[PDB]
Amino acid sequence: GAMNSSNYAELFNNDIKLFVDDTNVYRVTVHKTFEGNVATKAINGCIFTLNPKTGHLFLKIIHTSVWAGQKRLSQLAKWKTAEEVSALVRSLPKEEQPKQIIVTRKAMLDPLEVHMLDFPNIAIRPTELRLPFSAAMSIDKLSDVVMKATEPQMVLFNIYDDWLDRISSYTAFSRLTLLLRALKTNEESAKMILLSDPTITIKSYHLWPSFTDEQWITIESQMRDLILTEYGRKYNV
Amino acid sequence: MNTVPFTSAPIEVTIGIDQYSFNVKENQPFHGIKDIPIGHVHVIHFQHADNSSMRYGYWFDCRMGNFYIQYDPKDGLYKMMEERDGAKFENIVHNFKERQMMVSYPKIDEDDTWYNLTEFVQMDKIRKIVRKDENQFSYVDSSMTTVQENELSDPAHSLNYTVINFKSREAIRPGHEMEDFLDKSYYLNTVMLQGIFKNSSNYFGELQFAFLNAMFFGNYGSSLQWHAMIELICSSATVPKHMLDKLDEILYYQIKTLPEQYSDILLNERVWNICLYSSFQKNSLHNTEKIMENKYPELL
Ligand SMILES: CS(=O)(=O)N(Cc1cccs1)C1CC1
Repeated sequence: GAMNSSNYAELFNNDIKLFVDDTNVYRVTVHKTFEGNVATKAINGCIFTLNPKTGHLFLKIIHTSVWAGQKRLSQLAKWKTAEEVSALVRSLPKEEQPKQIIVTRKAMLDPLEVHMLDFPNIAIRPTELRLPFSAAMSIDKLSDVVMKATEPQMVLFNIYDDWLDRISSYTAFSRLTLLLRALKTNEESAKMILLSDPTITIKSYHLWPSFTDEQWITIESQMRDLILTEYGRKYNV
Repeated sequence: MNTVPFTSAPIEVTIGIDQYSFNVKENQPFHGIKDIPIGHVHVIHFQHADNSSMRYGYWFDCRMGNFYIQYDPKDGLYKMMEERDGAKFENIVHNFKERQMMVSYPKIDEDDTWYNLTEFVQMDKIRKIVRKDENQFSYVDSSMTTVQENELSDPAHSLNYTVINFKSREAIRPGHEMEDFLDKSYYLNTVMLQGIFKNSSNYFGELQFAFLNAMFFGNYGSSLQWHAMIELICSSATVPKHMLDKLDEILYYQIKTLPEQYSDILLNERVWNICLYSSFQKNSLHNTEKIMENKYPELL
């Protein structure tokens, strides 16, 4: 059934599972036309498919050409997501295929279930968690590879960098969701926190800065302050 | 005009014959139903006064044999049986008619209700849904489950309706996932009509039989089947025009006949709202939409 606060440690057991987030698949800019009407222009998007135990991120870039000549694009986007996730699963060796796929939005359940009929033993699950994976395009290297794509492309990243050498996958996921929640509530401030100190760099093969353990505690504190504030600045408290 | 005699009525029971019904008291001198129209299937059905649990009954066609009812005190129900001795039967029936111990099938001449509800229903197809090959008539009751229900447990006592499942490999062509899920025409026309049912008459017959089992016995799996067969048509963008017109007539008479007080349990809100207002066929069921809106506007 649904994934929620009660069954949170299930994410870090030894049954392979993937989160799928479709919120950045179909992306547009809304603009005025010369006649004063409104139109959309699509920009490149991505499927965010994440193994929360290992940090393995399968980033399928959705090039704007996939929408050419198509109607009802927000509906098509869900089915295209399910088509690409199903293709990913089929591409993996049997022993790497997931036992469960957790979709971050309930509207992905039927598209994914239909595309995975060949895999009756893979459970398709919703979640009651409000996960911040939409903010993945606030990670500069992810945004960069999506916007530069000239064709459909899959890019492999570890979203935890090397953190698992020092912390557990529960702690890594909590850090990730904190960073992404911060980036989603106030991107400019979050990014200031992460880069304010020029002596801490991002390794070429990493997504986030090379913080020491002590510096991650300070960073994480600064992100929680941000989220509470914005929650005040928002609701005035 | 044919007759179904009763040996006796030892327990108090409400007896239905098609859409009609009458109460019989314990040991009342009741010896059956005469003047049953030839040319239609019929159902004779029972609800005991002491146990309103288990409505049950028998589908039959008087052209296929001479049938009668006899109470069995061991199994505790009224049983249909076939009398093979045609002269013994005619003699029994004539004696009971002479003594006026039979109710008359009370059809109003203007009234096409039963024809309209059973237009495509054939005994030979009933006997494939309800498997009991040694009898010419078919027993159904409130509790019998369907084959599809048994997959999600006695197979001999099951309703073998055609399995319809919108999220199944049968319904969804590899590579046409979105197309086939959002427009079920290939599943309707190729898989079900051309492949399984062979023609729309057999499809309508099973749809009508499922409705009648839902209405007369409260059979839940039959209600599921009826709604599934409606939704498969309404969810198809490409349906032969004669089928849509006929579906509108079929459903109109079903909704007309449904007891007002059972609409809460026999009608699925989601299916009907989808079929009448969201589906491809939202504008193709004028008669059905008009009676639904005037009779059950709450559901919608
Ligand atoms: C950087 S890593 O070591 O974790 N890794 C493994 C991955 C497989 C799928 C997504 S990442 C990249 C080389 C691929």
